[PDB]
Amino acid sequence: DIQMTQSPSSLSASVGDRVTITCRASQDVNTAVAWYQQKPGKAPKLLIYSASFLYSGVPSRFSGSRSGTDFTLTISSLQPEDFATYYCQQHYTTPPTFGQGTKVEIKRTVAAPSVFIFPPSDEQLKSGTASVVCLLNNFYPREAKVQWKVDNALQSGNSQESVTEQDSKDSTYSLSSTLTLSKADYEKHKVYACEVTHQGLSSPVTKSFNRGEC
Amino acid sequence: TQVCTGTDMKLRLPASPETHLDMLRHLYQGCQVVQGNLELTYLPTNASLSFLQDIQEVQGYVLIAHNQVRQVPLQRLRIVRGTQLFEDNYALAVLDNGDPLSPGGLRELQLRSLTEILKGGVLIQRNPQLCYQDTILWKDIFHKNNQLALTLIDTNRSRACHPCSPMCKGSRCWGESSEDCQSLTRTVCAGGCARCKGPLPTDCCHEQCAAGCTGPKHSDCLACLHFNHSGICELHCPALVTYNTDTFESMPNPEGRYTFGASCVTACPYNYLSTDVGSCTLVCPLHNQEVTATQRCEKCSKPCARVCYGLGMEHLREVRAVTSANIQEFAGCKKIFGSLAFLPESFDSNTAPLQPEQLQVFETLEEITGYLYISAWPDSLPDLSVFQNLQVIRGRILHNGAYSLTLQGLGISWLGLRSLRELGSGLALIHHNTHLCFVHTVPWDQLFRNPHQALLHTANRPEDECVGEGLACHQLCARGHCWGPGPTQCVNCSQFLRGQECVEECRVLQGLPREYVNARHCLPCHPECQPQNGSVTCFGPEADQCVACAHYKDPPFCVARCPSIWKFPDEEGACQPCPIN
Amino acid sequence: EVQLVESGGGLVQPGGSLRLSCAASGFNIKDTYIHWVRQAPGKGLEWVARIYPTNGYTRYADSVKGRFTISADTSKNTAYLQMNSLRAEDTAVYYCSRWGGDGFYAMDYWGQGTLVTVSSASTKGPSVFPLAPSSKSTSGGTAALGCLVKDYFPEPVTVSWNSGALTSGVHTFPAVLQSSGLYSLSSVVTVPSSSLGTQTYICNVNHKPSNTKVDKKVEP
Ligand SMILES: *[C@@H]1O[C@H](CO)[C@@H](O)[C@H](O)[C@H]1NC(C)=O
Ligand SMILES: *[C@@H]1O[C@H](CO)[C@@H](O)[C@H](O)[C@H]1NC(C)=O
Repeated sequence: DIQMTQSPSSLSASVGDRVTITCRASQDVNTAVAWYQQKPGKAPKLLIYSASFLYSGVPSRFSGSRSGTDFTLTISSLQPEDFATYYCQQHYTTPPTFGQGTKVEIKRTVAAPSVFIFPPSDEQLKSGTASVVCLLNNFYPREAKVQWKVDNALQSGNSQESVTEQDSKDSTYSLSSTLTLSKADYEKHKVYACEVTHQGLSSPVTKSFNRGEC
Repeated sequence: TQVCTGTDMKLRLPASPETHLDMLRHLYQGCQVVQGNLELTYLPTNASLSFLQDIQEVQGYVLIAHNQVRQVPLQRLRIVRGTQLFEDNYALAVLDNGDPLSPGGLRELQLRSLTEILKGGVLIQRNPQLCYQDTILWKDIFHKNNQLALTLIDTNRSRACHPCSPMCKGSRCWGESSEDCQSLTRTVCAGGCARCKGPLPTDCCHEQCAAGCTGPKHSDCLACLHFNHSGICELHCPALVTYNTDTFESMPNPEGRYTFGASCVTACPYNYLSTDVGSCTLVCPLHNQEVTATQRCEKCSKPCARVCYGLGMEHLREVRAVTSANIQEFAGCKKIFGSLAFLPESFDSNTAPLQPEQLQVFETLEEITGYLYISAWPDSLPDLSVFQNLQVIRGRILHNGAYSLTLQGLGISWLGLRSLRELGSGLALIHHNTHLCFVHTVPWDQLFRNPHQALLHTANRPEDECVGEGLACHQLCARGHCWGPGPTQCVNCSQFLRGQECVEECRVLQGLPREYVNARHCLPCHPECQPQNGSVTCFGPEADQCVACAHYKDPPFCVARCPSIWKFPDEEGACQPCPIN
Repeated sequence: EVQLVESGGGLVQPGGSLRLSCAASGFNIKDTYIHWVRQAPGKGLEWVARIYPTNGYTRYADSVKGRFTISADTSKNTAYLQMNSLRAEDTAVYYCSRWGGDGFYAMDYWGQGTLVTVSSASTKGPSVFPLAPSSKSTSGGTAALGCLVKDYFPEPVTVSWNSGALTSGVHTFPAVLQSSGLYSLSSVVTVPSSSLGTQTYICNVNHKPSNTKVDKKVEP
């Protein structure tokens, strides 16, 4: 049952780069190998077939080669839209098999986030719960620390982060931090703060509103 | 197995008495409740009817006719319900029980327990040796809502009768013996009482009892008015469903039960259809179709999907036989609801004869819900192979009410019903087929589904004669069981099947077009697998299931040619794409 | 364009059955092999089954054989995966794909996917709350606003803005699972603050499993 070992499992390259993705077949597979590109929440799309043939309307920047049982996808000048998981597949025998995929991440220039604070809406409030939401828009790199300062005190266990996939045009991430309180725990306190530190801001940025002051 | 079905032969002569007695015995031995009609006709002087002893209940009518037996032991018959009636009027008919044109003829009705008739009257005519019949207070036996019941009793005889035993309370008895007195159960009760065991209020039966009782409560009845729910007489069975008290959604009742005859049952008997309404029947109720889950009746979602009818149903209800006027009515039909009968008049009535080739319509037939009756059949045809794909005759309708397969007087040389695996119910009657071998070759045991079933058989080709001509089952047939001669007629193939020929080996290792085996079927390897030497040639049917390509490979497939999409042979034989467009 | 549309996704009880459907549009399924390929959350692509509709010949991955049944209906131009006896291992996005072409055994077309989620929990539709733009969500000439889509099971949710007219500067966040067992996401967008109260802004949230469709105006 032919196995396809794909490496590396993930890589970082920058725009302009020449990226290489390998995949070894456990046994002879001739030329019966295909390459797919999957983008966040999309179907995979075919890039290369029969090892080395550019599929219709794929940018010529994509190339495939074979060297025995090792098969190589080459992106020759990495572009932002090339952010994706890539998969070799063999169809030499049935069943056809997929490699594990290799995630291509794009290394760009540092990007300070825009920070925004959102109080609970009045509608949620009257249902017993409150989500305070804190957004960091369009930053690179991905790693940031988000702490909340409820009337000036730290928080733990009551906060969750969510971070988008790298943007296909400008390669940044956006992050959302949600502080979840009961109506009653929330009404207790006046000042609501969201503090972010990120490798792109000179001084850590606090974003913060007053409860009920509109 | 207190329960059997009766017959529906009325006054028709059995095609063979020998078998008539055997059927009667098989049908009734051990039986206590007859669903349908208890018909005892054309029974000889010498007949042992002890198999009848246990009958307590008759759902339809009782008919004792054209018999030479001096007695029929129905001493235990308690109630006849009259669900169906003889000549539309009669629950009990006793007719022409005397010799052909010592001596023969029924002498005494002997119905000492017969204590309830729910519907219909009594017809006793032309019984020359019969005494006592005019002594019975029918008034008593007939139900309260059955007094208007017709009673037509003839006392012309041929022997002088003595009066009833002095021991019998009024003039009233079933026979001569002090043991034969009519016990009265209706005219003899306290206040407004339907039934009793004696003159007192305490002797009064529960209102749910039907024939008398042995005590005051619904557990003491001699029979049920309506339904027997686990030994307790009840107006109705528990509903299959309870309703949500607020919403009115159906909730399964764990106590729920289906009504089968006058009984409450947890599950319909094997060959009956379950109803949405909690009943067990043999034809679905209005705008209701059958499905297989076992066989249920449900409500048709879209309007009831049209179906193919056999004899006994719809426009063919009163139609005798399959004829040149109706045979094409079966073109394309997988399943016939009702029956099929071929009688002389089917072939050689001014009506154009069925030519043997018309018969081919039946090639698609897989199920008959009714019966199959063949009493004439084209000389030129050696078997029933037009029914080769008939898988199941269910017998929810029975020829004469008794037989679901009948073959008599035919000319056929074997059966060839090589797909038939079930006789849902009913008996099989194969008689008087001069040339027919391969009857005691079929494992009838396997087609039957209840112990009341059997194969009744006489005057077919004598078995030693079949073997004397060398007409056995083929070698390749498991357990010597087959429907006719040769490797296509096996019941179960003992080795492998290629098409419909039972064969010794599939061409897995040897032989012109190689093959693989799926569940004992030989199927062809794809023509592009290289036949192998000393190893298997493929793992299944597709061109990517070869061990090796006969020619080239466009992976994962072996192919005759490289496609010319323009591709060319590798050096290893695998198609690469042409680099030029 | 050739097109393959999956349907039938949604919550299944463990042990339960489900029938996925793949309607092909723009080619005849009789002319090729149809596969189902599945992707557990955050894991690779796994080939499940293939069928060849001309003759109904099937092949299956070992991880499904005996449970899942592939089939075709040539008249409807539709392929099926009858998925029996499901378990949590089987929670995945199921795509349908073809080997478009007779000497082309690479998968050139794929459907969008349907999420099957195998779980004993039950459906809960979301509440949708506005993330109101204001001074504390404005930097430069720009306002951020959005929708919180709270308390839903199972995945997926779909948010759009102004019925699809507004896509630039949109970020719909990957759902977070809450210790309630329920999911929660937020969709957000950046707009010229000049536009506020001139242009109306509506998130369109859709939670197919719940038959929840919310259009929510977000405004200062
Ligand atoms: C009874 O009547 C029949 C027919 O009406 C007559 O032929 C017959 O001989 C009579 N039987 C007796 C009592 O002899
Ligand atoms: C009801 O049926 C049971 C067996 O199922 C039996 O004990 C009983 O005799 C029947 N009752 C009557 C009144 O026939």
